[PDB]
Amino acid sequence: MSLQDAEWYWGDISREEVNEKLRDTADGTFLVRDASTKMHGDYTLTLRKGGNNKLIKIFHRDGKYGFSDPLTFSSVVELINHYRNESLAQYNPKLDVKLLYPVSKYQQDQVVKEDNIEAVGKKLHEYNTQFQEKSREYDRLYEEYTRTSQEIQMKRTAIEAFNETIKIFEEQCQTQERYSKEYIEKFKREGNEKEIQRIMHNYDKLKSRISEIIDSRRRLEEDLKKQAAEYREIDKRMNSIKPDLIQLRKTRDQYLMWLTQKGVRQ
Amino acid sequence: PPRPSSGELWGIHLMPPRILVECLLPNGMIVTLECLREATLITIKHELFKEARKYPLHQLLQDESSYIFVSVTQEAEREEFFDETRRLCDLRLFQPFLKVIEPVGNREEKILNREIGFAIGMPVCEFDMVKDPEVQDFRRNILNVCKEAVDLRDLNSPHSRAMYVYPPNVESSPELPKHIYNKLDKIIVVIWVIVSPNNDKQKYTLKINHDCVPEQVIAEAIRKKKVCGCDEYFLEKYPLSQYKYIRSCIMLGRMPNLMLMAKESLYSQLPMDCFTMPSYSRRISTKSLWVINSALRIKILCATYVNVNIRDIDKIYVRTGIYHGGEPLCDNVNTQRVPCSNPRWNEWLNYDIYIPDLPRAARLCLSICSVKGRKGAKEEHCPLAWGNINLFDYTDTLVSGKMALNLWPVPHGLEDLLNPIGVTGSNPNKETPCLELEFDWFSSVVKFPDMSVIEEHANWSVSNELRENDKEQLKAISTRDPLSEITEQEKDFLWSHRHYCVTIPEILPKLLLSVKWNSRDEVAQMYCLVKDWPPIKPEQAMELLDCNYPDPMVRGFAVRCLEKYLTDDKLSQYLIQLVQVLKYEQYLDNLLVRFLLKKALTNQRIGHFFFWHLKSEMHNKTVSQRFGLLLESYCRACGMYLKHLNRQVEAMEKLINLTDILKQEKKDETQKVQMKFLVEQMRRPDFMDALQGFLSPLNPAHQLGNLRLEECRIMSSAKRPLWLNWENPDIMSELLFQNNEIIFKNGDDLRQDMLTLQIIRIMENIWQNQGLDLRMLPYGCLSIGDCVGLIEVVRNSHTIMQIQCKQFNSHTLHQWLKDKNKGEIYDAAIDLFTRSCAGYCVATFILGIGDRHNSNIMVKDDGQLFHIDFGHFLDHKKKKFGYKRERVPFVLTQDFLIVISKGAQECTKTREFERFQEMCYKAYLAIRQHANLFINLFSMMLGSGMPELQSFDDIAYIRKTLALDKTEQEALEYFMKQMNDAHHGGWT
Ligand SMILES: C[C@H]1OC(=O)N(c2cc(-c3cnc(N)nc3C(F)(F)F)nc(N3CCOCC3)n2)[C@H]1CO
Repeated sequence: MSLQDAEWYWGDISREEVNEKLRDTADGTFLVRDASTKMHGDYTLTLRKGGNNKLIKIFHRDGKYGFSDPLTFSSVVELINHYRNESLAQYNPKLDVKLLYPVSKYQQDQVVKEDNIEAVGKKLHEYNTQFQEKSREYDRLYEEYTRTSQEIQMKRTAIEAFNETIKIFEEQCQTQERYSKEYIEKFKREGNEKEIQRIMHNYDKLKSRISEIIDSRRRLEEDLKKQAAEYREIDKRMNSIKPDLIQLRKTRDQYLMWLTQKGVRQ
Repeated sequence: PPRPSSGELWGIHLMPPRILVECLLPNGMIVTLECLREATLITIKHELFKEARKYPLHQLLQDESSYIFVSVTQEAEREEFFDETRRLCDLRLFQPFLKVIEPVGNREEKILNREIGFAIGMPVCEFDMVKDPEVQDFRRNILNVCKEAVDLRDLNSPHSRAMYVYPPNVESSPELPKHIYNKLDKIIVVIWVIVSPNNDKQKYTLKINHDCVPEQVIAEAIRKKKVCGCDEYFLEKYPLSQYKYIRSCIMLGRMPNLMLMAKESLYSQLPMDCFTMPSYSRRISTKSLWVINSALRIKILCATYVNVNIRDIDKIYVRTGIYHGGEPLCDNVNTQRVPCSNPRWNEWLNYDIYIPDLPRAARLCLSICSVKGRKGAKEEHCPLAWGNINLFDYTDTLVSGKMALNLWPVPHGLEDLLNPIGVTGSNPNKETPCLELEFDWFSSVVKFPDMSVIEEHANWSVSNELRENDKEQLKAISTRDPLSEITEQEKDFLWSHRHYCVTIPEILPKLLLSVKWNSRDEVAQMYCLVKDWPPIKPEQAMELLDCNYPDPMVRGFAVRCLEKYLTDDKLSQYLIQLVQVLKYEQYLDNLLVRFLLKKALTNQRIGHFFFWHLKSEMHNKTVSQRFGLLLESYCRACGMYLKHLNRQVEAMEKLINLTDILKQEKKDETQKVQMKFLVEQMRRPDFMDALQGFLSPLNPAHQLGNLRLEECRIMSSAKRPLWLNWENPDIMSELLFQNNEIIFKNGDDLRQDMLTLQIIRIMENIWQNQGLDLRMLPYGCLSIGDCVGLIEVVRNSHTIMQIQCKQFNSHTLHQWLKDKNKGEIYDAAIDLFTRSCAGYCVATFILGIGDRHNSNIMVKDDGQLFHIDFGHFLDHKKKKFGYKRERVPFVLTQDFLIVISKGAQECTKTREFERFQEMCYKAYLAIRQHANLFINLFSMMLGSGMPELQSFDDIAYIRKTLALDKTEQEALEYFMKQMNDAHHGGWT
């Protein structure tokens, strides 16, 4: 039995902390904490069921504990012991689940591996420095991620504009070919050869302008080809730093919490 | 696609004074023509056709008047330039070329679509290319709202159209608070009348009853014989004191210098608006879900690619989940783990939910995750790309067949493997990971059952008994905050007494959370209770519209509560959240968007900020199509204000382009070189035409007339903000404000500033209506684009560090407030400084605003203190340094306390400091009494994208500063202790 020695029991932990401990856990995952009313006389069993965290109040009267009247159990442990081996479907349907998987403060402390308070503060100062450096690395890399993503969108838009421009200039060729075909014939018999040279000079002028616009798009396409590859590598370094940055912050917060709990209070 | 930059050409922010334009004649010839950058298209077309005679085939060219120009814009659009009075530098050309064509088709339809496309930031012709049936059905079926509002607008003479352009700015109630009334003599209004021929004004003072209708005011003006400075008009029979200008003049003192004019002077200046049914309006064996007797299963086929180096990550997998709002209807189901190089699964995922039990708003939330387990027993998962889809389309059809879904990047800060709050649908950027799914087929089209069949199952499932304390426990549950813990025993208790809950309609949100939405029996019964549920206050109905209440009838009830009880003052007050919750709606066509658009089309002051809130997020691809289609419907029916909005938009685009030049091309040049440049383009003709004579986007009742260039300057920040100044062109600018000033910044996100100033204004309204004259200064702040926004300038305001110069003494601030307020005004300046300190000391502590300093705190000449720059709120220091503490951002040092105590030594012991604490306790408890309103306002912003407001855990910070899990005496003890530990004693 024993009281307050329960691995599944925790003191002033917040529901937000229980959520992080029950996030993505399987059905049956549970833990008990003091009620958020902070009255210190009531507790709250948090159970994982169907992807949700169910809050189950543990009412207390006289010396009896239970989920609802009548309250029969003598220790809050005895209430957890009972349902750790039996199902909660009897207390309420839509449960069909027992208190099978328990979040334990033993594996909670498994992070802080220091004994003397000086070692925890010395280690906390190490992880803090590492975390700030890793965060500044992530924030700068995220700025390149956003700028590269924005510039890629601009290039894709300008490439669309090049496509529409080249279409119009190519329409100008087909329009000139239609109108010239019978007018270069009218000048051939009338011996206006110099006028034909004028039409041919403007056509070369048109094809030369088109050839420039096609090359400007081709240079922007290979630019987009490089920058889309730079974005892909930035994206990978993001997904590599992200998970390590999370656990580095979690390790930091665990050492800071140890220091508060081992220090003087209230 | 929308415009990349805002320059006059692609890659060129400003054309040279002369530029060569390739002109493509209709006969095939190309003519290079030199044009002035500001030359109109009438001039260019005339010079081109005179020059065209020197080129072959000129006989084929028709008359010049028979042609117009076409070119490619920076939006990659093939725009026809029908308005030939436009300058070359204003066409937003991609390249400097122009094509000559004959104009074909509908000139009116094409000109209007050009103006709508320019206003919303993207050509409306892109909406035509969208094959999505819901998009086209939305563009067609939304014209119902457009047709009605224009009919009601012109229904009544020229008065109904005046109610649109100049709506009354009135409070939600004429009931005058006790402390504001005691400022009356059991009201003196000075009416100035422009009497021809000189049109000068004679001062006429009148002492009249406050509840006198505006007509009763002109009655006394005639017997004795519009707000001056802005375009606010008292055109409805609301009590005069109910108008927000009059109500403000009583509390602040000063005389409501109003103005009287003739109706024919304004009705005639009002143009007639007409909605023209567009060119897309005239264009193009089921089973019930409760008959399918099988479980839900979805087949994850394969994905194209993911971006992750294989050396750092082990495997990848597709994580899925069936969600109803923020909660899962069943346990999340993962696929098997595969190598990153072979994103193939071809695997059915079996979900623990009966298909008929699927609620109407059931959604599939999925993502591709990388799982890596190289360290310890714990393996790290990281979301790589996410995607959500509605298991029912907008026609109540259950999704069947195969589906391709392009996924979204994981938003910054999101650490969950799934993004249930994210928007639904595919990523339009097809250069992203694409996941292929397959939904099951059931021999026919599966539809959601009709509401007649819903009430059938509810009447079968349902087929006095209360206790005194049980009724008291129900009342206690309804009074809790929306994020308070609800136990499973309290859920069963609420669901057991659902019918008595009707007696207390405010318990409905807590009751909806007690419903098993994965069970159609309780869900169908809940439908019948909300159908006849009595309506709640609008502030409580807004909660039923955030991310936790996705059901249509739940949201339909909330919209119907706003339709009958949400005043135009409150709708304009909470419009920010009301626009944001549109992102949560499953479909484009919903009752909420119709209510907002209908309200935006019948009230222009509402329609103004309705436009800019949507326009400010068109860059965001997650909502750009929803907000673009909604803005298209608005711009078609808003009437003449589309012209005024385009004046505002083009004015902003020039400021954006100018600031872009200073931050990139001219960043390494000195302040003097940037200013001579700054004035130069300001003296250009196009700049003045666009930057003058337009309504202020911060307040459309403010006319920004002529610029005062000598008072405009570049501020000393890295983003180079622009401190601008316009003259007030009103006939009596001296009565309200002369020389209007606005700060334009392009570079920093102003949504947190915009949100905080909204909350500050909302807090002040709570205090004033409950007898607390705590005067905040919630100046105007509007986000107009991606990290682009406007800022109202408070006149005659100075920072604390400016005061501490003209080093300084602890009494410097107190002596300045006495030198600027010598004699009798001193006793009122101290009162103003004291009541403004209490308001900001309480507000900044509750919200956790970024730390204050001698540059974050400003004081007006009359003593009004206020804060600026609210770039951080809530627990912004949580992730940086994991300290679990509530900061006091505004610590009243010795400088401020000396002022409050009128220069009394030992300031923590005077009668003025005790009354200063009394207002803080009155303010703290007042906001704590309205804690549910503030929780819901922050809850409605959760999907916006603001960094410090991503999860409900972020909102839990105000639950600590307000101490909601304690008693009222316990919380006030907490507030005193926090004020004590911050000021090192004195608060007892
Ligand atoms: C000494 C000056 O140098 C500044 O930067 N000043 C500012 C800054 C800001 C501001 C606020 N918030 C955000 N986000 N940005 C900005 C910024 F971009 F303009 F700097 N606002 C004002 N106000 C607006 C309210 O009315 C009074 C003037 N003055 C001046 C203060 O006196």
